[PDB]
Amino acid sequence: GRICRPLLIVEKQKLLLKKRHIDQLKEREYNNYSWQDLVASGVVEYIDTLEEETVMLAMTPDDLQEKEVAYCSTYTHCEIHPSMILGVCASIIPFPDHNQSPRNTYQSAMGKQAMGVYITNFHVRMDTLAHVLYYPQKPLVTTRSMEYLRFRELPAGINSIVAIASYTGYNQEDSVIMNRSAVDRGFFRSVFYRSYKEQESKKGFDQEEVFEKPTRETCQGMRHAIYDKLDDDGLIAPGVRVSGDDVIIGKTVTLTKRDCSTFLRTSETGIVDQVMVTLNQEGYKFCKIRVRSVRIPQIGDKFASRHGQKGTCGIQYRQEDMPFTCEGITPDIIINPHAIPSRMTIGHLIECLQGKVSANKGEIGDATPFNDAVNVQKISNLLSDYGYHLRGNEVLYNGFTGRKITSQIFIGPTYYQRL
Amino acid sequence: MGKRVDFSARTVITPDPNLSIDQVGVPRSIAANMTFAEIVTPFNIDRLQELVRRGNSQYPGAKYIIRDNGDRIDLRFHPKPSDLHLQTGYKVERHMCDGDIVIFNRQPTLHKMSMMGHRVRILPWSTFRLNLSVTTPYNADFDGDEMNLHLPQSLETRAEIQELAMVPRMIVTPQSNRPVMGIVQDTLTAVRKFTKRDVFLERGEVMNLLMFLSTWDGKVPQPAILKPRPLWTGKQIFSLIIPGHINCIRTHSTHPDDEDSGPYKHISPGDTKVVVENGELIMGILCKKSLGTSAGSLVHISYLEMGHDITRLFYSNIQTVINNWLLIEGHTIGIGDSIADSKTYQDIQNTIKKAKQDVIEVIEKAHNNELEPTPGNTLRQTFENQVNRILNDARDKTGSSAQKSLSEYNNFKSMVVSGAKGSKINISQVIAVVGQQNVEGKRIPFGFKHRTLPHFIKDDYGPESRGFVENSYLAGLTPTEFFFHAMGGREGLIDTAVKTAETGY
Amino acid sequence: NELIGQTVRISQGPYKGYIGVVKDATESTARVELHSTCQTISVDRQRLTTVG
Amino acid sequence: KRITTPYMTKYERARVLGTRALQIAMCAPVMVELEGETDPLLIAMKELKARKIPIIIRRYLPDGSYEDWGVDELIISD
Amino acid sequence: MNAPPAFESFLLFEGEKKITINKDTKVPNACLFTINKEDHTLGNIIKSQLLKDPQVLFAGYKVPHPLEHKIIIRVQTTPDYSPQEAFTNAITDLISELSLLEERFRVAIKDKQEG
Amino acid sequence: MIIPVRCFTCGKIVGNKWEAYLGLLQAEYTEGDALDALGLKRYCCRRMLLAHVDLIEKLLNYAPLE
Amino acid sequence: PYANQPTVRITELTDENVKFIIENTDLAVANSIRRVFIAEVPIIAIDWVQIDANSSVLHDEFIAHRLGLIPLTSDDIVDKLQYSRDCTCEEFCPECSVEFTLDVRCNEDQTRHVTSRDLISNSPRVIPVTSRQDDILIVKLRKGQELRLRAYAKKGFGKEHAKWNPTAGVAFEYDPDNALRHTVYPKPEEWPKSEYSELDEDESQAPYDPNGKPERFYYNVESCGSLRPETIVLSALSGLKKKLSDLQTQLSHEIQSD
Amino acid sequence: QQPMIYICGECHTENEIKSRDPIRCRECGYRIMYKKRTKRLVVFDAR
RNA sequence: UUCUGUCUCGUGCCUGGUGUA
Ligand SMILES: [Mg+2]
Ligand SMILES: [Zn+2]
Ligand SMILES: [Zn+2]
Ligand SMILES: [Zn+2]
Repeated sequence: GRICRPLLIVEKQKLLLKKRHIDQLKEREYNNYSWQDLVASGVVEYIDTLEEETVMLAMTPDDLQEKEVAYCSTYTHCEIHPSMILGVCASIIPFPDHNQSPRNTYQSAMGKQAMGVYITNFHVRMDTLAHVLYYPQKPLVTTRSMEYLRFRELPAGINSIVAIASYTGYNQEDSVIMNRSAVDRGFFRSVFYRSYKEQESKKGFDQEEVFEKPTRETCQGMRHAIYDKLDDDGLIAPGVRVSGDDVIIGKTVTLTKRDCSTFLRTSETGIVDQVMVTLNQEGYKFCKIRVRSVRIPQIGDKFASRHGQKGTCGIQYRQEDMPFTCEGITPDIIINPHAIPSRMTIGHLIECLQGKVSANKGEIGDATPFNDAVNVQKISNLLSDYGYHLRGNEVLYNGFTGRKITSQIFIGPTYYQRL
Repeated sequence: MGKRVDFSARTVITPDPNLSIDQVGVPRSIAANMTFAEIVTPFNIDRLQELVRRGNSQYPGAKYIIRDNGDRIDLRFHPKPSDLHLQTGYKVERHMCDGDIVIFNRQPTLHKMSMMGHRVRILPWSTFRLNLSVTTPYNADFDGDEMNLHLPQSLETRAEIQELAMVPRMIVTPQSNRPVMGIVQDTLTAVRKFTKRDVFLERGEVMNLLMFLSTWDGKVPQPAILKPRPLWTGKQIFSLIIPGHINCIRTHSTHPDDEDSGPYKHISPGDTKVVVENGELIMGILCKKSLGTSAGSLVHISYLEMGHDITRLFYSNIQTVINNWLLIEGHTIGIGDSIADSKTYQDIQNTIKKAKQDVIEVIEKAHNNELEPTPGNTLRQTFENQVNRILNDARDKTGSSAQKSLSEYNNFKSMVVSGAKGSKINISQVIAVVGQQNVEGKRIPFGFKHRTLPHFIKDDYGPESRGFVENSYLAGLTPTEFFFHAMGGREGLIDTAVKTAETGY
Repeated sequence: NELIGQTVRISQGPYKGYIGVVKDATESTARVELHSTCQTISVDRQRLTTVG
Repeated sequence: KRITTPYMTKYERARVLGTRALQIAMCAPVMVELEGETDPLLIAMKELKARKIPIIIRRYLPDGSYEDWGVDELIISD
Repeated sequence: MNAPPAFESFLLFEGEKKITINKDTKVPNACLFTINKEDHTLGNIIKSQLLKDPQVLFAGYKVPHPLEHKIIIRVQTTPDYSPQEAFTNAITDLISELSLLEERFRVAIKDKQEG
Repeated sequence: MIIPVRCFTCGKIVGNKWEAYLGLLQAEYTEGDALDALGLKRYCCRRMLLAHVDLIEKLLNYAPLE
Repeated sequence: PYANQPTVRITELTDENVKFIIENTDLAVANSIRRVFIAEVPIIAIDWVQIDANSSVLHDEFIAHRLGLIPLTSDDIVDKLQYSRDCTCEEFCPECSVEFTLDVRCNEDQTRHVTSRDLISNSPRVIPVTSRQDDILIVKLRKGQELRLRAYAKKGFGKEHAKWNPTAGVAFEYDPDNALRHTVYPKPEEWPKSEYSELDEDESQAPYDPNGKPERFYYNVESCGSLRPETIVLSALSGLKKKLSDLQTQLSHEIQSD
Repeated sequence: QQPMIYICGECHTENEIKSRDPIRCRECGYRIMYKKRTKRLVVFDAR
């Protein structure tokens, strides 16, 4: 139960990790050199919190082991990479060191509510409350630590052209305007699967439960539902459109017989995806039915960013109505500028700028927090090489009148999530 | 004392500036579900007569017919045509429709203005839309909030709600005699930008903005500039919005204190000192000082002079005309608003380095016992006070230098001087330096044995060793001070979680 | 009543070429739940054709 | 020889429009010409403004006494 | 569940007038034209064309609520020329402008291909 | 899951370009030159192929419920 | 008072896009013409899909959606077809639709790419953009998976659903140099020159022009392959001309209807 | 007039399972079974 | 100067966990 972490060893002002280890480690596909050999060679060590009170720890060797006037000069360990202090949800945040810490916490909380393909065998699982995006995407700007989270293979969100502008007043007070045309094209479209489980039983000497199409000539207690939607099996068929108060499993319990069927939850309105029939531990018939429902993103749906920018869709406009740049680029989501100044999510802005360079350069940008080699000015110098304003602004034309709006709008790709 | 009530709905709230401040945009399904028993009477028997024929299926229809003997007839089952007949003493439970009075609540009902009554306007897309200015009363942002709608079920109750709890009647609160609804958030920024002295509009643009005044009398004002080209000033259009003949004097946020003493007292160089006479804006720029929820604000005068209806319109007009001009002006925030021109960065760095040297000198004096313990305080406490003073001076001075370097087009400044969102301290933290991170009022404690992290050396009372974040949010935080910033921010979350249970009791 | 629960195609008006099952039916109008959309519209029974 | 305030409290006005509207909904005769509106609340309001509502407010005092005030006797606020 | 079908932005219901004129009461010679089932595609061109008329004192439009399929163009002209004809003419000749553009674009296209 | 048919922002067809893009990347093209080869000039369209993850290739690993 | 005299000048014309410049027209007219290019220009797109059998890993609605987004070659049939809702025939007919069929089953060991080449069409003029380069991938199928469906393509326009939008990207722009100061730059020299800037590399923006209207509206209409890019512009003009002719009809009637 | 055809799990082979029958595959005896797609009309807008 | 339609509002609960403002 002692919680500990690996650290590099420092014997004099020098790491024990020399280039030969990195080279052998780089080849670990051919030769099976691995972490075990790194530990066995005595280059890495697991320090525990109680042991960490007596270790002198550098953060980065390349600066904290040279000197001008000696600060420590007796380091014993060195951090592998300081970004390893973050957890699973906190290390998908790009530029978390440019954000106010509560924003990082709120993103850690919302990163567990963002829809995406939650597992590759989702069509096999009869899970309750499953949500999968039509077209989830890899973030254009990633931390190097989300490679181990395998987020690149099972992502939860879509890179959207975010325009941080107060447009027509519905992108207001934490809400976001969305592009109806983008939605039509499947932007943030997801399918929601709900699963209903039901099992038959020997209630007793006198009463028994069985799956059968209830019939009014024999079943008492029937309701207004259309039982005819059921086939003689007594189970709804895959591919049948259902709605609130529709019977899903025609269970009847003998007394002539009482209608004990299970109905679709009120106001769900889905299509039966698949129906599986089997036996439970007790050897009685048991069936799990999964009903899919396509959820086109509408007004009121909560969308969040990787920086803590929760917001509901205030209104949706057609592409003809959205503001457009010198070319036909309209934003997919317009977010209120007043969300930034008080919450100080500058990492949001830096993401929106580097995602722009990422989409132009044709490379996924790196937003690992403590980089020191990635600062705003260098990104801007990159961005101005692609014929853009170095700070990311653009000249938007009003979608309703076609007249340029006197303020140049900050716009660029930002990885938005659907909660 | 608290029950579950019929005729109640709940939905995610979303913004809608085109609704009047006393209107709520309920979705179609809720309006189709909730009913109001309307007594049958000769004045309306025909309206209800056909309404009843429509049944429960079509939206502008009815759900039940309650006969005078109490026998309820369910219209969901399309009963025999003989039962559909209604006479004077019966009640028709028609569906909720436009104009119906509803009382709208957010569950942390902290004060009287948390359950204001609104007129319904049915709209598509499943959400309870409400006007922006009503955000402050309910404290209800639109990031996913939900609010309860209660539909009164009798005329005696609708009348009571309409005459006691209607939204415009709740503009001013007895809690502090000031307004609680004001021009807030985005439209305050837009109206500040719109009422500047250098805002000019063509005939083509004003004739379009006047389309959005409801109370406009229809006569275009003589433009403040006739030649070489007809030009209207922003204040000229805004005078059309101010209702009746109001008379107040307010001051804009950036008003110099030494301006009222020198010359240019009644003719301010910077266009501060809002002056509204005879219902016209003579000078000044509008911000939270004059349009916000503050005593003596312009909306406060409008409410005290004009009734609550003319002020209801004044609110809606400000929002609609200013948001319509915001499509021309536009407003944003981006990286260009955080960069500091590389001249102010030199000042920031020099100030922070000098402050660090001062803290080092104080530490040397303390270690040499040259530091005298001040009255009441101990030696260690006087040392902590000395260091906190030096680092507070550093942060404040760097922030102040950041303020003066911002261009007039900077969108942080536009959102701070308007008062809509943010403070100069946020600009300081974003641009110049974040500052000291405190937990329980003290610098970061020695969690390990005599040090804050394994990366520092024992007995290190320096700035970065105890939590002073010397970088800005634009430049990024060093990992040690990243963790210290996390420690400092955790206090806000803990206080938020524990305070609610103590204050609710 | 008569065609409740049958599969109907809408042959006229804005919803032309839509498939839905019937959930309510009066002498003049019927409520059709559409197979594609998550909605149940009221339509005039003269606009409906039965596919079964 | 009445001492209560000669003005109609917002509560009195509210409960009067509420009750009088309900009576109109039950077709008690209306005291003023309907130009043709039919919402009982709008009619009750019109009455009030014309000061024709046939209601007297029985105002109880803390000691147990009471004073009947015709709606036409006291002053409306709005 | 409450999504409006997309057709409601352009398909006419039973009873809907394509256009409804009402005189404005606050000033002489001013009408309110209410287009049903239309938006800014038609509102900006008519508003701008009305402004070229030297006899048009005021011309502009609003969408009373964006989810309401109704727009309001307001016109007010000199007393010697009714707003009705102001509208009529500004469309009478706007149609000509678009036809003139069609003819001129058609010739420029045939002139670009092998020319 | 599968490459989107059209770019969400503008509407350019990009559904016919994922296989081509994979072939270009099979050659030593840098993804920026690959995108230029496929004719994707606007960053909204480039975002589609740079950020797309082909999960349908994983979903096909499962035997079908024929 | 009367109509202004507009001009046109095509600078580039390809089978993918048109760059043209419009002179002597209002700011509103040039933007409304843009809006028509996006929303109000009819094209043929799949709007009805009967899925006979689908066992692929993609769901029935997923398939339907993707089929809806496939661009069809709509150049002569679209101006001749009647809107389905306006058509008098029950169900579908050639006068209001183009029938499509896709019956596919994977039996070979390798995975089958169900591209748009499998979308057979009842008409030779309306087909996915495959005339004369890879095809839109609809599904990937394993051994034993199948997809058999019937579909009908309807005449529609981008205001109802994005599927009927004939453009990939419309680049509307006017006044490249900031002569009218319709946009105010905090630092005009940080901004790259427009493609149409008649400006030397010395000065940043054109000197302020107080009395001046916007003319010379530069367009770059890029097609999605459905309509030829010049036919999109012609289709806008005929459709807007019809909208005004019909609106004047309704208006004139409403004047007499007093 | 269908004997109620089901699809096996690990086999993927159609088996006829009537009421009052234990769900067992005809071959290998797997207990998991799936109902085959409906024959009813399936039509989508493709939107 | 053989009959025959006759169907109309059913319902768990506790406890614990996670989540929303
Ligand atoms: Mg909130
Ligand atoms: Zn694109
Ligand atoms: Zn036809
Ligand atoms: Zn088997």
